[PDB]
Amino acid sequence: VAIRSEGVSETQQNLEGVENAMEDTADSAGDSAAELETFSKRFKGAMG
Amino acid sequence: AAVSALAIGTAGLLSQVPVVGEAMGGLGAIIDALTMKIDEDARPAVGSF
Repeated sequence: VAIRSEGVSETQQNLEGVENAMEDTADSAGDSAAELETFSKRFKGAMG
Repeated sequence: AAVSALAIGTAGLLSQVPVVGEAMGGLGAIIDALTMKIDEDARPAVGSF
Protein backbone atom coordinates (compact mmCIF):
# COMPACT_ATOMS: atom_id res chain seq x y z
CA VAL A 1 0.00 0.00 0.00
CA ALA A 2 1.38 3.43 -1.00
CA ILE A 3 -1.82 5.56 -1.12
CA ARG A 4 -0.30 8.54 0.78
CA SER A 5 3.30 8.62 -0.53
CA GLU A 6 2.34 8.98 -4.22
CA GLY A 7 0.30 12.16 -3.63
CA VAL A 8 2.78 14.05 -1.43
CA SER A 9 6.16 13.14 -2.98
CA GLU A 10 5.30 14.94 -6.26
CA THR A 11 4.78 18.28 -4.42
CA GLN A 12 8.41 18.24 -3.16
CA GLN A 13 9.31 18.31 -6.89
CA ASN A 14 6.71 21.04 -7.66
CA LEU A 15 8.44 23.18 -4.99
CA GLU A 16 11.80 22.90 -6.81
CA GLY A 17 9.88 23.59 -10.05
CA VAL A 18 8.62 26.92 -8.65
CA GLU A 19 12.15 27.86 -7.51
CA ASN A 20 13.85 26.82 -10.79
CA ALA A 21 11.17 28.67 -12.80
CA MET A 22 11.94 31.71 -10.58
CA GLU A 23 15.68 31.33 -11.38
CA ASP A 24 14.71 31.06 -15.07
CA THR A 25 12.75 34.33 -14.76
CA ALA A 26 15.80 35.96 -13.12
CA ASP A 27 18.33 34.61 -15.65
CA SER A 28 16.02 35.52 -18.57
CA ALA A 29 15.44 39.00 -17.07
CA GLY A 30 19.26 39.20 -17.19
CA ASP A 31 18.91 39.28 -21.01
CA SER A 32 17.74 42.90 -20.54
CA ALA A 33 21.29 43.60 -19.28
CA ALA A 34 23.17 41.44 -21.85
CA GLU A 35 23.96 44.06 -24.57
CA LEU A 36 23.32 47.12 -22.32
CA GLU A 37 26.89 48.22 -21.44
CA THR A 38 27.79 46.64 -24.82
CA PHE A 39 25.87 49.41 -26.64
CA SER A 40 26.74 52.32 -24.30
CA LYS A 41 30.53 51.67 -24.25
CA ARG A 42 30.49 51.60 -28.09
CA PHE A 43 28.26 54.68 -28.37
CA LYS A 44 31.05 57.28 -27.98
CA GLY A 45 31.83 56.19 -31.54
CA ALA A 46 28.68 58.19 -32.43
CA MET A 47 29.97 61.29 -30.60
CA GLY A 48 33.42 60.92 -32.21
CA ALA B 1 37.65 53.57 -28.99
CA ALA B 2 39.36 52.89 -32.36
CA VAL B 3 36.69 54.59 -34.53
CA SER B 4 36.66 57.64 -32.22
CA ALA B 5 40.50 57.63 -32.43
CA LEU B 6 40.28 57.49 -36.27
CA ALA B 7 37.59 60.23 -36.18
CA ILE B 8 39.76 62.46 -33.94
CA GLY B 9 42.80 61.67 -36.14
CA THR B 10 40.97 62.91 -39.26
CA ALA B 11 39.39 65.88 -37.41
CA GLY B 12 42.71 67.05 -35.91
CA LEU B 13 44.55 66.66 -39.23
CA LEU B 14 41.94 68.22 -41.54
CA SER B 15 41.62 71.20 -39.15
CA GLN B 16 45.45 71.18 -39.59
CA VAL B 17 47.10 70.26 -42.94
CA PRO B 18 44.70 71.72 -45.63
CA VAL B 19 43.85 74.74 -43.43
CA VAL B 20 47.64 75.03 -43.00
CA GLY B 21 47.49 75.30 -46.81
CA GLU B 22 47.67 78.97 -45.74
CA ALA B 23 51.44 78.34 -45.32
CA MET B 24 52.17 77.38 -48.97
CA GLY B 25 49.40 79.74 -50.14
CA GLY B 26 50.46 82.69 -47.94
CA LEU B 27 54.26 82.58 -48.32
CA GLY B 28 53.55 81.70 -51.98
CA ALA B 29 51.24 84.69 -52.56
CA ILE B 30 53.65 87.03 -50.70
CA ILE B 31 56.13 86.44 -53.57
CA ASP B 32 53.89 89.09 -55.23
CA ALA B 33 55.02 92.39 -53.60
CA LEU B 34 58.60 91.17 -53.03
CA THR B 35 59.06 90.34 -56.70
CA MET B 36 56.93 93.41 -57.62
CA LYS B 37 59.44 96.01 -56.31
CA ILE B 38 61.79 95.10 -59.18
CA ASP B 39 59.42 97.62 -60.90
CA GLU B 40 60.10 100.40 -58.34
CA ASP B 41 63.81 99.79 -59.13
CA ALA B 42 63.07 99.44 -62.88
CA ARG B 43 62.17 103.16 -63.06
CA PRO B 44 65.65 104.23 -61.72
CA ALA B 45 67.22 102.54 -64.80
CA VAL B 46 64.78 104.49 -67.05
CA GLY B 47 66.04 107.55 -65.15
CA SER B 48 69.46 106.22 -66.24
CA PHE B 49 68.32 106.32 -69.91
